[PDB]
Amino acid sequence: SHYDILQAPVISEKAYSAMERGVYSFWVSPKATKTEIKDAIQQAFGVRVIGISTMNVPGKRKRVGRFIGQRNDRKKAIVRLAEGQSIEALAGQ
Amino acid sequence: LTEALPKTGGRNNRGRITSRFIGGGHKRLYRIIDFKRRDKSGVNAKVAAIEYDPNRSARIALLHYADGEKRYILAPEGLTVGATVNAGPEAEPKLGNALPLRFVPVGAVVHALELVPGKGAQLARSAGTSVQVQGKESDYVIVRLPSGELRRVHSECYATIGAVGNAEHKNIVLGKAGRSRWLGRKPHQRGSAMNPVDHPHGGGEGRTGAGRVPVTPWGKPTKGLKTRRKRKTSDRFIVT
RNA sequence: CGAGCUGGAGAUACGCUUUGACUCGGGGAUGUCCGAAUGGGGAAACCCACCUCGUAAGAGGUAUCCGCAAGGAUGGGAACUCAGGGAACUGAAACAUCUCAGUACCUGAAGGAGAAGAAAGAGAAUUCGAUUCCGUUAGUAGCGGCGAGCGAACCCGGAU
RNA sequence: GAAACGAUGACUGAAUCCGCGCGGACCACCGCGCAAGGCUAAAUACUCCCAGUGACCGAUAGCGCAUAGUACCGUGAGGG
RNA sequence: AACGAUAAAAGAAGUGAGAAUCUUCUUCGCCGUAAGGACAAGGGUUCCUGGGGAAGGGUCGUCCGCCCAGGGAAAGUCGGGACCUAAGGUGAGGCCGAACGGCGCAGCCGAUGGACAGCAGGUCAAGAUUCCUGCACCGAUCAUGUGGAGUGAUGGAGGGACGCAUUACGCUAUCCAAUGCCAAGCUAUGGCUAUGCUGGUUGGUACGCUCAAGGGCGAUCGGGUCAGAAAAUCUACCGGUCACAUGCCUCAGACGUAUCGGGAGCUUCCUCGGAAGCGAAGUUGGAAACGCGACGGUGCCAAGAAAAGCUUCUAAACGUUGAAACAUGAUUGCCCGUACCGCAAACCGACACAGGUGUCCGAGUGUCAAUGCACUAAGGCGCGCGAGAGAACCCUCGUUAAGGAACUUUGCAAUCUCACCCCGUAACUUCGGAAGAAGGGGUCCCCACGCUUCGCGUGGGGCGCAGUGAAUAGGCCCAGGCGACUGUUUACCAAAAUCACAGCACUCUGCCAACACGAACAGUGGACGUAUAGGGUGUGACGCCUGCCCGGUGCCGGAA
Ligand SMILES: [Mg+2]
Ligand SMILES: [Mg+2]
Ligand SMILES: [Mg+2]
Ligand SMILES: [Mg+2]
Ligand SMILES: [Mg+2]
Ligand SMILES: [Mg+2]
Repeated sequence: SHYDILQAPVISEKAYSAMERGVYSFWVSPKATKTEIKDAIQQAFGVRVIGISTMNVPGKRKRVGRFIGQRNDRKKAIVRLAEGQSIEALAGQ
Repeated sequence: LTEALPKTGGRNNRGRITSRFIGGGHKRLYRIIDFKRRDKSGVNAKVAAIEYDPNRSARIALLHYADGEKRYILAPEGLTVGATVNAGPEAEPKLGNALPLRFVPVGAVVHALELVPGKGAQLARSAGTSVQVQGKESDYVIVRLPSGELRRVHSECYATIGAVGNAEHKNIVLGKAGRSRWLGRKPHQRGSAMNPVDHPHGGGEGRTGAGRVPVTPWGKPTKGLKTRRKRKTSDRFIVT
């Protein structure tokens, strides 16, 4: 479909202060070739994309417990729609 | 410099080293050199040039056949550049001509000689060599090989008129060491300067000299090595 | 099955439960990627193709070996089974026979078990009568640098 | 070894009832059996897994582990 | 006992429960071919922000490379993959093998090599040829027009295709000088007053009958069957025609104009120090690559990958009404890596270890030169115990009366020497060399004069004890043993008279060679070599040489 794949929105501030310029970024799935993803998004928020950019990310933490940690691996993705700025409102957040 | 396959060093087989020493180099290449020279018999050609190539100690003639194709061919002692080469039984027994023995005048000094029709030349090819004819028998010719030997050869086999030369490894004194390195790894290692373990002529407090044998246990001075086989009948006078 | 449940976790929040949850039995459906792994490559879980069905998403096939064909095979199993190959330390107060042994190890094949099996047999009674296992015979017969040491079978009892 | 029979790599190479093998070289006589095709329960073995039991242990014992083949050591097999 | 290199540290101010040890400021000192900068590999989040304050940090710690939480990493063109091949790996079908398995053509995998489309800036706390801004390029797919026709393979050819040393010419990066230009102000200690002082003094793109060294070049017709398996309007060979000069083709780079950026600083607010906006000049002269021009020139022998992309050429083929190609638009752009450390407290060394690590950049002044030596920019850092004291003894240094190897196994050690000019230089010698032999002299500053200029020579003058005035910086000789020589070796007590070596000799080996690895009449190495070669053994430049004994053993031959 479309609504699938995306995993969640990238909160952070840069992302947010990146939104004020119509650049929305969220966490897609690790395996999710730059195209599928380009697609999905379009059809979930109704809008095209002039540019895309994505890269993978590891995790490995803990607080304590001789249970070290373990990565958790994500894939932040950053898009850019056509001058027709904004997406829903889940932007002005 | 032109149209040659690439050669690669290698001084041992599948597993480990086989033929001791030899490891240096330079990167030299391979030049496919016509020996059998039959598929081309019946076509004249001219000495386009004589290039000097390694892996041989023997000048190399870059002949060109009317066909249009070129083919490197050993250069006998004498050919200048631009002369003429012609193959096929129909050929004036002159320098560079390739004509089987049946058609080769007794007392004629030729090289590049085969041993079996085809599969290319085989005897007399290394820097300056001369195998002259002795005198046809029935189907085989008696010839004198550079080792001073006599072997019957069915005259059916081509040969090149003349003797190779490429000057002479006589004044070539390889200067000091390391020249051998321009070619093959530090030569021989005196087994007498090794250990009881490593080789027969090992140990001994001081300086030895007993038993005389090869790396293994055989003997090197005057011990025959050839065995009992076919060619044996086809041969006359090994010794000397 | 009947009040509880919401995994270990010991926490909060949200909740789910007689149109009987939960939990226990017993069948289904899902089951990404790797792995015999088998679409092709590959330094495991990654990278690249193709054909077909198709709304695109998505589905499926794409390895080698036997066989028309169904259908069978490749892999994995703690130990046990048979088979192919098969040590040395050690003993003999040394050592070459011999012993340690056909044990240890390697490899192949297989199953829940195998192997063996229905007599050109064993035995000395003109007897028994497939195979295998326990008892015994017996450490007897015998083998043995006749040294160290090795060591049966018949009969007879019993599992079957 | 006087040493049969079984077995097989190499050379060879038979019969068939007034036929064939063997009964520890060998022969006769006497005697037991019929080889060169096959499939076959059951009693036998072991124990990853399960239950029961124990003049078994009860935490330097008991499995290495009251759990961990983890931490830790090794390039690795591996050790732990 | 130690607290891990003797590159030092001081004060002030701040924070805080508590500070020598944290932060700020101002000074000092150390590195500067690095102790600066950019990667690789390797490590992973160590990066940034806010907290923390057990343990780790050889001491404190309010701090950290440590603990907790959150954030950060952005690519059609950079590397890699969807492309290529080397060693090597693997390998249908093949060759071998007690098993397992061993080899093996094509093919395939396989970089460290080949091939291939972008630059200039800005800027998060933390990313940047990845994001933004400006302008660009590549492929692909479609539409439009032009065109007016073929398009042209898993095949041929061309090409990609490649060494070492040395070297001409032009140029740039980059660096230097100036009473060049622009900007800011101030200067006082005695003077200067600006012809002083400090700082800046262009990068990309587009056009320009502009300048410009250097570098590249046959085309064409035809002939022949025997060459590229075949085919060829291709390639090779043969010959004809013009290929002196030249000529073209191309321009590293410079210059001019434009334009885009950058540009010392200026201004403003300020939550304390950032944020924001703006902006000048861009000269003449000099030096200059290990890069660019270029696959330049000459010389040399030990004679210097392959494969694809690429260029042309046909086979087959669909098509010659709508082709290939260009252009102008549009749409399109996949996967992986991109943070931080990275000659080091972040990698290998059990430790935040005086060690080990591949490549690139690496300023200035002075000194023949230089990636040396001294000082120093940029930048980085004072090495995670500290304070006193000033004994013995120990380590690392400075000077030392008179003497001068008397020391001692041995002048071991440590001095002397020590650079660059000039003069001068033995035996012996294979005439090369021994030689930097040995020995002696010079060397700074000013001025005039002349010179090829930096520089230098000549003369005169001057100062000190002294002038490669401080750092880098041969002690020399006679004679002998051994080995000829350069070289090589006992990682962690032996560097040598050891080994190797060029040269010599004996002998084996006829080529599926002798010989050697191997389960194997497989495969393979010798060798894609072939006896002036390959194997083995010994000797070891060069020179004069190298005798006597084959009873014994061995090796060859004979052989009743
Ligand atoms: Mg207790
Ligand atoms: Mg356990
Ligand atoms: Mg002190
Ligand atoms: Mg003497
Ligand atoms: Mg020496
Ligand atoms: Mg030396």
